[PDB]
Amino acid sequence: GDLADRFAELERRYDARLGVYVPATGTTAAIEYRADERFAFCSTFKAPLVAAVLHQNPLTHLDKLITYTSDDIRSISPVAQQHVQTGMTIGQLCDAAIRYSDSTAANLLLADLGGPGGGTAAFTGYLRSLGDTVSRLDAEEPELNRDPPGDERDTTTPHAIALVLQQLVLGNALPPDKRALLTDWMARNTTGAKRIRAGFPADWKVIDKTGTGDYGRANDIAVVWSPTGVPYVVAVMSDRAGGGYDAEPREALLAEAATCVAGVLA
Ligand SMILES: *C(=O)/C=C/N[C@@H](C(=O)O)C(C)(C)S(=O)O
Repeated sequence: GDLADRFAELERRYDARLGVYVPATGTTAAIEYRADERFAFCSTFKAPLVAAVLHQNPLTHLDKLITYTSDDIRSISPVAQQHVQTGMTIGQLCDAAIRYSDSTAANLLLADLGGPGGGTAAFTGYLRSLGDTVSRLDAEEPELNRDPPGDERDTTTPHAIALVLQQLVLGNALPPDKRALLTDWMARNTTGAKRIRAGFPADWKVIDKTGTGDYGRANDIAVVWSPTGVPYVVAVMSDRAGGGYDAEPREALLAEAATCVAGVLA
């Protein structure tokens, strides 16, 4: 059989472009499909963004209260838009940015990193520090979701983002306590039930961060644990750019790609 043929069939059936990377392990081959092609990050950047903030600061920094106004609310901020009066701590922002894809939380965390482009250069530099020379973040939320196809701004590749997530969750890019916090936030994500999680059987643990955007963009980056506790990183990226800027993102495409991946990792 050829798994690449089955990913090509998903592309045909969904009128989509699919990218997949599952890093090789001591026990498994890599899975790679369009893995070095660029795809918009969309909100998947929020996971390494939280890592960047954790990396740059002592854990006491999670208790720092960030204040902001209703004018700071960006598409879409399910948690921050209910705490304009109280503010939110850096830790609460990390929680919201990963678990609810909260865009104001991510923009405040970008600002916390500092520097030109409201933290986007800093974020890109953090990925460079992890050995990623391809990915780049150029815009804040929500504009980073809306670049036209072929524009390299705000893109990564499945290969790059998978190896970033590998280093962050399974590897030693972060000290183990900071790594635990990232992992726990991804483990309690609320936005991913219909994506990678939908493709892995219920006895596999799934932690993830989604992204969605223009041109039918739908992404999910996950770490999965088998029922025997063996971890894998699964990066699935998709768009439907042939359909135009308002092409519908298709979560099912990601669930079915994940099902094909689960099939070979079983
Ligand atoms: C992270 O993936 C954020 C995505 N945001 C977009 C989405 O499709 O959910 C919008 C449409 C909220 S943003 O206005 O592009």
